[PDB]
Amino acid sequence: MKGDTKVINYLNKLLGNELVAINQYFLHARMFKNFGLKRLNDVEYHESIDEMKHADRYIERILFLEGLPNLQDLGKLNIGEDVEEMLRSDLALELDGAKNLREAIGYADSVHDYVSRDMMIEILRDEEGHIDWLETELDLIQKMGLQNYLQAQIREEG
Amino acid sequence: MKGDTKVINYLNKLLGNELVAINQYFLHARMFKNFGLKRLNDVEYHESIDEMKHADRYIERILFLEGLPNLQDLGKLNIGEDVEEMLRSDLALELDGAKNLREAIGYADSVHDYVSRDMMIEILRDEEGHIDWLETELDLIQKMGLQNYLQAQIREEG
Amino acid sequence: MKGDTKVINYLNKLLGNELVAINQYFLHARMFKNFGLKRLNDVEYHESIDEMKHADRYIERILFLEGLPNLQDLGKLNIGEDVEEMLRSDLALELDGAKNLREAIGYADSVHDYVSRDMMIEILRDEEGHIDWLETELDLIQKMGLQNYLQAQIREEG
Amino acid sequence: MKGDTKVINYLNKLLGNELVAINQYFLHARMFKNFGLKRLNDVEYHESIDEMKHADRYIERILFLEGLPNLQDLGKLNIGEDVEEMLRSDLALELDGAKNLREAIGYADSVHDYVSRDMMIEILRDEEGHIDWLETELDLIQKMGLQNYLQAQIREEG
Amino acid sequence: MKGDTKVINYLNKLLGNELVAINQYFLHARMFKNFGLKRLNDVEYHESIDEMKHADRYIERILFLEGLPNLQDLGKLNIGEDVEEMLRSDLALELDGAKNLREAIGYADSVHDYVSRDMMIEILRDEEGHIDWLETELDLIQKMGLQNYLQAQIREEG
Amino acid sequence: MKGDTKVINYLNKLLGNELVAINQYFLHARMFKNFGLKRLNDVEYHESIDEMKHADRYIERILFLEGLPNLQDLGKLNIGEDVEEMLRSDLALELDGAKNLREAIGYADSVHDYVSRDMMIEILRDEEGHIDWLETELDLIQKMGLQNYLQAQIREEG
Amino acid sequence: MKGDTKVINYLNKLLGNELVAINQYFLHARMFKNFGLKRLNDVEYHESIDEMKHADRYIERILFLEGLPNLQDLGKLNIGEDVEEMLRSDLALELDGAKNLREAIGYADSVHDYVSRDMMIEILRDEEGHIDWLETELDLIQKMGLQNYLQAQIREEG
Ligand code: HEM
Ligand code: HEM
Ligand code: HEM
Ligand SMILES: [Fe+3]
Ligand SMILES: [Fe+3]
Ligand SMILES: [Fe+3]
Ligand SMILES: [Fe+3]
Ligand SMILES: [Fe+3]
Ligand SMILES: [Fe+3]
Ligand SMILES: [Fe+3]
Repeated sequence: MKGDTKVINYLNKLLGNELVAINQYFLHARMFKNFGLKRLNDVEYHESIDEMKHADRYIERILFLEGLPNLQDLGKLNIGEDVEEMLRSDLALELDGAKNLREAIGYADSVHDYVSRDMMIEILRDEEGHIDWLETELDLIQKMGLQNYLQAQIREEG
Repeated sequence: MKGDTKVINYLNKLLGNELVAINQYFLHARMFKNFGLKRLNDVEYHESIDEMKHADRYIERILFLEGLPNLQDLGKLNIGEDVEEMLRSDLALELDGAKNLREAIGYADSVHDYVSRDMMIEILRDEEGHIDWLETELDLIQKMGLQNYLQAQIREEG
Repeated sequence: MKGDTKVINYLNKLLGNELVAINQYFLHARMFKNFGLKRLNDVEYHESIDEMKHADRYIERILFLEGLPNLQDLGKLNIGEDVEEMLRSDLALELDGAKNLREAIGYADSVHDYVSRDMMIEILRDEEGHIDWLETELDLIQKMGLQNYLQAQIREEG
Repeated sequence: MKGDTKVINYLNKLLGNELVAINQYFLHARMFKNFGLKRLNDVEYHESIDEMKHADRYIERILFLEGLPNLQDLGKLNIGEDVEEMLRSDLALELDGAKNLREAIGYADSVHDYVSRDMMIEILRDEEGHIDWLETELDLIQKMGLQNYLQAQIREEG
Repeated sequence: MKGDTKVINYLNKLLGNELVAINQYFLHARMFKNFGLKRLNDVEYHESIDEMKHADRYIERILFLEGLPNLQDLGKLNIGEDVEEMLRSDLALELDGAKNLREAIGYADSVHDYVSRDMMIEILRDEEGHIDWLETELDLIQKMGLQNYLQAQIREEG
Repeated sequence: MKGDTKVINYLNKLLGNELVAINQYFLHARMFKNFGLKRLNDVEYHESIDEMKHADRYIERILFLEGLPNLQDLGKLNIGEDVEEMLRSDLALELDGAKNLREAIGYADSVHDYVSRDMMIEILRDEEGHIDWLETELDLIQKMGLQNYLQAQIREEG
Repeated sequence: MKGDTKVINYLNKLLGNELVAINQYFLHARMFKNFGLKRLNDVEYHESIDEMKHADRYIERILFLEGLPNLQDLGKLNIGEDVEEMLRSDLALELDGAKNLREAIGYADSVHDYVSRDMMIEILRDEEGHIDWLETELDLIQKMGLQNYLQAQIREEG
């Protein structure tokens, strides 16, 4: 079914965001794993998978609407060296992505692509989940201090 | 994540509605139970639980959006003395709540708080369910008469 | 069965206490949950449920004794902003409620409402349990320090 | 263990009440059964059993306290001919028994027979249950009318 | 079905016997239990239940035949203070009851109430069982002596 | 929670009783075991455990009420040399303990420590159980004679 | 079998030690429990049980050897107010008991009471276990600091 061109550009832009997040989250995960912060590796890994699911959804939708998924261009990764910096970087990324999502959802509505919208609202809900988790972790770091925070990531959560 | 202030006020207003419904429905439930109308106790009870789930959702959302859930102010309960009056009171309440929900949903959309909107649409769908049930019961009372209606509430539905 | 009027007023006053505790405990629970203090969310939540059970018992008893349960008036919630302040607030509330209970129990005895008394003694025993738990948590905070206390609430207890 | 004499007289008086209720409830049960009111036979039967449990408890307690259980004297049965009259008769009996119980409980307390008291408070709680049930049935008869009430007792409750 | 009047009087007289036996056997049972004669408590208890079954059968039959079951008049209990005396008292009672049964059975036959007769013959067979048991126990007491007999009742029979 | 001082003294006095009973009952148990009176070892042992449960309850309660459990002072053990003397000694002890309990319960009531009272009433009920058992055994010894009584304690009760 | 008198005195002295440890360990356990140090309550409790097993063994042995177990005299409890002080007190007690055990074992050997010796060597092995555990805990307190040590006792070990 031929989709609205501008919806497809939004879908490709959002796909672009997911591609960045996939990599940044996966690297972060294995950095944590190397640091021995087993718990942060598990969560960040499961979030990389999450962004993969999102990418897949965009790709299928773009194809359905007869556009060309763009997996060629990769935006800026911001990696960082310590736990806080890395978490904070994931949060900034997630916030920029939520912004683009809000914009795309409004536009899809106005051209009546309600199923693209519906898909995007689900993804946004997932993003808001990641945002919640990140914000909480970052406050925990301040409230309990870095040393206690680190000790608390050593073992995986059952 | 800092939410839109006016969305938070709506969420607190809706939360306010749920708080009223929770109490009015619970009292009604146990009044029915005391009357020996076992079936009406079961349904109204399960609806009190339902409104609790709604309150919980608002509270979590307000907190997520960094507002202050207001559980302090309690609107007017209207209790009533006989079955019809009590059912009718629940229906009026549910109708005022649906009105506030319609208004909040429109507003959340226009400030792009799509996940608050999504949550609110689910809740509205639940409210419309309660409305359906209440309307039906009230017509049954007219069509079959109060005495038969009452006899029909004595045993619980399997 | 027509109960003693003053017993009913006591039951409504106690019900009043439970209504306050239900809300204060539920809000606290979800505040903790938002803070990421998973363990405190679980305990405070299970205490909100507890106070609900108490409210239900009063409501049923008032109805049985042919009084009018009052779910309309809601006393002062005191919420607070940090863990200690919130725990301490729950403790003060629980202490005022235990005071009213002691008074109601003595009175029910003197008008021979022994089953209302029996119910109230069970509830008091539950309250004393909450008091024990709160006092212990607050001392733990002093003995081990806030930072260690917080780290210790991150994971739920199996 | 030698008990207080007056406690034993109370226990025998209460036992006396149970003996009456046992018979009146059993006869009523089988009258209902004969009437084809299967549901009322089940409940009244289960209440006759209940009063038997009470009698047994008094008998064991009297023996323990070294008194002589009196199963020889039987108070006035009031049987009645139709459903309402019979239910109403059970209610009056249950009310006189609750009165004697309230009095015995106060006295046991003042001579420090706390375990006799504890037993009596449990029994009173059971009586208050029977009272609740009876009152409810009698109101149902008025609210839904005798004909509908009767139809509603034909089948047993699962 | 309207029964023969005199059959109904017999059924009420027999019912009267059962009512006496029910109480005398139950008291004896719990006296034994208090004495620590666990085995005699079990047997006498199971015989009280037995007489209850008999009473129930009479009550249902009287109602069926459209008479008025009489649970108001209670014949003489003879309780006794020691094991032998109490067993012997149960035996005398059981013997008087068998006498009335023999008489009632003959009469029911002559007015053709064969199903009342059939019921009564079953009950008589049960009574003869109790008689057998009682006689045996009483001879055991003589043959082995009271002290050995008592020791032999301490534990329940598997 | 700061308790009433005099309640705490009562709780320590009662705890004192349990401490005595624990030891006297345990020694008696193993004396019986040595005598080969397997059945008396089982019962007395299970009663020593029982008094331990009581001690534990007092200790926890005293601590809760912020007093100092006193396990230092041990009252007079009275051991005795033969079965009767030892049983009789347990009975006297149990009787003195019931006396102190009756007194403590009355006092707890008058200062409104209803949960301490509730706990104490449960314990009293247990004590009254031990008293019943002891009295029965001692009468069995008289009724069946010492030799038969002893033979009857050789095997354990299933 | 008549034992050596001096062995019996040793057994009574060792029994004396166990009696002290039983109480001191049980109180400590419930103090920890009250402090909310769930893990220390579990271990100290399981050590109180352990000392009970030891007492039982001495009591049975003394009886077997035809001496009089002495449960009347209770040595000095040293309770203490904070965790370290209490642990340290248990360690000193355990050390004095090991000393008496070493002495008793040597003596039992020289009078050829090899089975008393064998029993005592097993108990000593258990004591050495408690000593190991206590020493380790006390060093952990120094190495990780009191605050971290406390946090680490909050949850029970699976
Ligand atoms: C104020 C009067 C209220 C009464 C009398 C009441 C009563 C009850 C009762 C009896 C239960 C069942 C206990 C159980 O789950 O085992 C329950 C469950 C629950 N309540 Fe309330 N409640 C009240 C208010 C509230 C409020 C203000 C909230 C806040 C959101 C709330 C949230 C919940 C939740 C989430 C459940 C569990 C539902 C489930 O998973 O089945 N309740 N309530
Ligand atoms: C006097 C008229 C009575 C009638 C017609 C009657 C009838 C019955 C019947 C039909 C049963 C069921 C049989 C079964 O358990 O399988 C029963 C049970 C029982 N009865 Fe009676 N009864 C009478 C009086 C009494 C009295 C005076 C006592 C003395 C306490 C008593 C004590 C009991 C007890 C303890 C049970 C067993 C309850 C259970 O565990 O389910 N009954 N009765
Ligand atoms: C002082 C002489 C005592 C002796 C000889 C003794 C003996 C025993 C024995 C042999 C057991 C069974 C072990 C097991 O549970 O597997 C036991 C259990 C127990 N003891 Fe003691 N004990 C004594 C004092 C105490 C004291 C002072 C307390 C303090 C409250 C206490 C509290 C307990 C408790 C709570 C149990 C577990 C009961 C159960 O759950 O079955 N004991 N005791
Ligand atoms: Fe994504
Ligand atoms: Fe709702
Ligand atoms: Fe409460
Ligand atoms: Fe009763
Ligand atoms: Fe019979
Ligand atoms: Fe005790
Ligand atoms: Fe030891």
